[PDB]
Amino acid sequence: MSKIRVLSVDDSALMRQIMTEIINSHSDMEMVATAPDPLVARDLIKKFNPDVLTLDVEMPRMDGLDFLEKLMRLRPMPVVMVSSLTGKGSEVTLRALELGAIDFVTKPQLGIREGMLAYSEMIAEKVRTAARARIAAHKPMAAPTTLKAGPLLSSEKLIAIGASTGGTEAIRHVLQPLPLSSPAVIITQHMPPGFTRSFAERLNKLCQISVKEAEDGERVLPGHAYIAPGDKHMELARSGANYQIKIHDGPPVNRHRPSVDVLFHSVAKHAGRNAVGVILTGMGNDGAAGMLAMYQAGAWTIAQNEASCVVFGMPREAINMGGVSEVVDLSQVSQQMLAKISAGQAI
Repeated sequence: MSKIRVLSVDDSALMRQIMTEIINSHSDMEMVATAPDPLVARDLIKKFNPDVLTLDVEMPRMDGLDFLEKLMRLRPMPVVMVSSLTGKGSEVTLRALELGAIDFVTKPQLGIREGMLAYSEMIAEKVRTAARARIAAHKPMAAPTTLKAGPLLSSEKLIAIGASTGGTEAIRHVLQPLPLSSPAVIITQHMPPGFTRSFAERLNKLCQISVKEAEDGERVLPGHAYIAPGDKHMELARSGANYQIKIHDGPPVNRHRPSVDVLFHSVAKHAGRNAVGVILTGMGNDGAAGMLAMYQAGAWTIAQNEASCVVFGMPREAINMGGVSEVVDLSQVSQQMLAKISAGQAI
């Protein structure tokens, strides 16, 4: 029944109990133990061989970054982060992700300013995703230099991208190598609000291209990557004869807001044959239908291969719909999307 064994690490007693209560309230999981710090966690992980580790990083002394840093280095396993939306919460939470956490759950200090059940189902599904996750896709890997040269394409050229679980790391590998002369890239990463901005700001540092959180009405131009905001949907629009970002609060699609379908459908519509689409690591089918539509309007579509994905769900679905032109290794995606958008069409 409750085959998933979890070890949570929280300095707070009440927090350590809340986590066990909610974990044990589901039939497919159980709390094997809890640890107050990265030292005791090391000990009880060795003893209980748990499947999933939940890491609350907001603890003073030696925090979860240097243990998590060594946990994944010397014999890794599935780790699900716990956050405090707030400012450092993100930076640290993205650090952990860039370090190896599979995913994260949010709870502003307490299950405060938010509701317990929704929180328990969030915890529940994240632990499932982490329990089946392809931990080997997170093997340390130099992102490519790969593509790094070239001149400006027609402004009709665009690259649209969707991702979820593990996307934060995947996205970096697709964007980092791009040159400042690259076509616009519009991206929907299933992420909570606020986190999306911090994410955008971390990429912006690591990349040559500019990376920012998309905003309603703004122009879509080369040398830029546009990250959709959490709890809002993002799509491509057109004013006159130029693209522009469009942000809206429509209902979640595929029970997601921002949704990759919502975005891909608008691209099929306004960019058509002048786009390239890439579906990356994630769970569920968000992006599959919207991607077929891109393929139908004329776009060359790319899906991340299974051995590259922490979660093959999303790419898989897109592929099984016949909406994909080719499956690429994550380490070739940047060079392939850039080479696809750069051949013809302006003419």
